[PDB]
Amino acid sequence: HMVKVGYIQMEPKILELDKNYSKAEKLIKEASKEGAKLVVLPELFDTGYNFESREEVFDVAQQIPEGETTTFLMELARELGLYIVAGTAEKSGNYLYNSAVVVGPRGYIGKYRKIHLFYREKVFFEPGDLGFKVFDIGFAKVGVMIAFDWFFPESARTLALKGAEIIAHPANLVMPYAPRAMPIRALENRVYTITADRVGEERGLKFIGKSLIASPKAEVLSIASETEEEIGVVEIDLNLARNKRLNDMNDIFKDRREEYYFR
Amino acid sequence: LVPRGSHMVKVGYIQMEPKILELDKNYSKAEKLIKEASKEGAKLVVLPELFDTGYNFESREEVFDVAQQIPEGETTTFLMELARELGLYIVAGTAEKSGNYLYNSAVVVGPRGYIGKYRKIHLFYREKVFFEPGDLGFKVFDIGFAKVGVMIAFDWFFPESARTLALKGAEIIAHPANLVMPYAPRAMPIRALENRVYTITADRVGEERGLKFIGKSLIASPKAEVLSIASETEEEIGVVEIDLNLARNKRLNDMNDIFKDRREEYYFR
Ligand SMILES: NC(=O)CCCC(N)=O
Ligand SMILES: NC(=O)CCCC(N)=O
Repeated sequence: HMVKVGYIQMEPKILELDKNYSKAEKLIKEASKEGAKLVVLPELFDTGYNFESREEVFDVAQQIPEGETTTFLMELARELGLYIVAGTAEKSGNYLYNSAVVVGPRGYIGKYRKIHLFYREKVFFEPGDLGFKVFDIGFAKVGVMIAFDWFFPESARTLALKGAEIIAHPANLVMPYAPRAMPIRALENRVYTITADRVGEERGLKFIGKSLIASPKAEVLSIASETEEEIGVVEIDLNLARNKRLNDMNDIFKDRREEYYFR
Repeated sequence: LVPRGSHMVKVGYIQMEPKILELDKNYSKAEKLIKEASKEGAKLVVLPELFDTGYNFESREEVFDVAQQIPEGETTTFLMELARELGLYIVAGTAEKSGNYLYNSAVVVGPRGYIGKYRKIHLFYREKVFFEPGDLGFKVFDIGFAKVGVMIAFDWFFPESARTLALKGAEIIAHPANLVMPYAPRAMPIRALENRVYTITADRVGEERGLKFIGKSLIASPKAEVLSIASETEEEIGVVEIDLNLARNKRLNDMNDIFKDRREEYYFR
């Protein structure tokens, strides 16, 4: 029930997919050498984020799972024998999704499409349409949400109610709030959260770094720098997320009272 | 001579140390501090959870024999007289006697009298020994200048509590509390942020029959700003002037309205 997990905090170079593959591969191998069995890459790690036109991301975005971002992550996951959640610009026909792929030592596992688009993402991407999915990676159930999804408590809650024990959270954070909020997201759902942020400035847009892993007890287990590329790997106890007990008289999920919510 | 604009109101928490089972002494303390808040211009004040009875009961008979009915009982009427006298609105936690049942409740009173009540939906720990789980739902009360939602202590742990209040139009969430865990001061700015509302957590202080409350009453803005936070141990008030337009405007930026951006068809399914 003890597993080592980690984020990959990296600086995507916008439109330079290959360079971004090489950087992700370098850091994931570092995380692998620290024993990470699950690693999370930031939102849109392959394409970067601050596009000027839909055309410039459309011209580089890859298809899932045939495209080269997914196939690259598949080869790396098979080579290292770990699981990867990574944000990627999804090409699907004539459309773009702000997505995340999940891959493991045996290949593609599935994808999530960002349900809550943030700001100018609505210019480029279609709203996610696959719902909030939880993926079985053998030793854990991992839910996936992307960046702004954190702002809506319903995102983490839906994943957690579907059995997610870890929420993998690729992010390109620009607002200051998520590092303060994610321990609450972890605590209120009694899950672990892995927020893999990017760093850097991109056409004048500053990302905040501060990738962090939070425990079901709102403990910040690891937090990254504001500006530097780095990994963070920690050993987590999945029993602490499977057991929703707060004390001998409160089980968080058994204590929910759906009849009084949203009505 | 110039306008200031905005829809301003001064709101406040009352951080006090209830004496368990000593209801009249607790009324006097509440009056003293609420008068201080009123002299600072507060128009809405929040008292802690179970401000009249205290919290850490040894038995249900202990609290049942002093608990007051709502709104006929002594706590509501005391708060009613006080709100009329000072011309303000009070939200206050109180043990509610209802037939042979006990509820962990909050009353809302204004200058014109009793407004309504809320019954704590999520009971915490030993409260399940003494209180019935609340059954009225999460309610929003119109106090003229603002719509106020009410939730009590451990309700904060469940994001659905504040979310339900805000989706029902709450611009302020009044939050009587007797906090024992360390988390609420860190979480309440997130509750305020994610719903774009003001939150007023009115915590008690003190050690009560071994159980230590954490104080740290706090008012948080729709931008997760801690506008006022209290000490761990002392009795005190905190009054701040808030712009209700900031709660009414759900636009985080010019392409993101928090409520219009919700996509319920993907939630809880
Ligand atoms: N990539 C994004 O969704 C940015 C908004 C989220 C944030 N906390 O800045
Ligand atoms: N009075 C209570 O509900 C205590 C549990 C909530 C807390 N944060 O301590």
